[PDB]
Amino acid sequence: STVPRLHRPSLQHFREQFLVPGRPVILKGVADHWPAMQKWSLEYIQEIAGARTVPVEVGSRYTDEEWSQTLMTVNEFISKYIVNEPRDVGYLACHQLFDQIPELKQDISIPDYASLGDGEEEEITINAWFGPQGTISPLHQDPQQNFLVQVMGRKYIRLYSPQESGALYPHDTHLLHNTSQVDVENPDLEKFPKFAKAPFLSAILSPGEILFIPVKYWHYVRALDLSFSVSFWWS
Ligand SMILES: O=C(O)CNC(=O)C(=O)O
Ligand SMILES: [Mn+2]
Repeated sequence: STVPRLHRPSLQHFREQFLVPGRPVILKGVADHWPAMQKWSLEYIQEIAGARTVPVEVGSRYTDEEWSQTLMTVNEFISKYIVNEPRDVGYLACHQLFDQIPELKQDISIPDYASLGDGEEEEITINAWFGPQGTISPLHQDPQQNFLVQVMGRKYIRLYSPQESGALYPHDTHLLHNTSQVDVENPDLEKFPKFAKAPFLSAILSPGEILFIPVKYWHYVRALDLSFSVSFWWS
């Protein structure tokens, strides 16, 4: 089953049919006019952010043993992990780039739907997710609502309800208890047999689209192209 797509639903419709019951949806016609949609290119990103230091995750998946985190400039990240035939997967993941670079904040907008939350606009966390084709964020859940906005490229996204948590075999450790032990796209069904029958939603999220990921919904994300997404974590 595919995540439903709705064009600019009213605040009330979003609240009653999606936010309150905790059901995912893709919102169209909302972020398609961010300036970012037309302005953000590798060249623009280099011009505005190239000299700044960013954290970069190196390795296929953050659950891997060889996975690590390092620091480099945005120019270095683009050169080593996007443009030149990269040797390893690098991902500028989960970074508050817009607090670091306020000029880029002018190219985005917080969706009006976030004002249905009980939290302060000031406390919404805005993260950049910028990387090559093939980045993977393993199946995990977050403690706030999320609007994940796709700017450049496409992502394949799989969503499992919190009701299905048993079939997802969360890690026992404290660092990883919000992360599944299962590789979604190649699950070990001898070790994790309950995963096979667990229902899910999926989508390909394209530029200009917003995915609403309800609080605690399990999500898995693979970039299909050079990709730039912006998430808003809110309550
Ligand atoms: O985009 C990705 O790779 C992963 N995104 C998230 O987990 C998020 O926005 O919370
Ligand atoms: Mn997440």
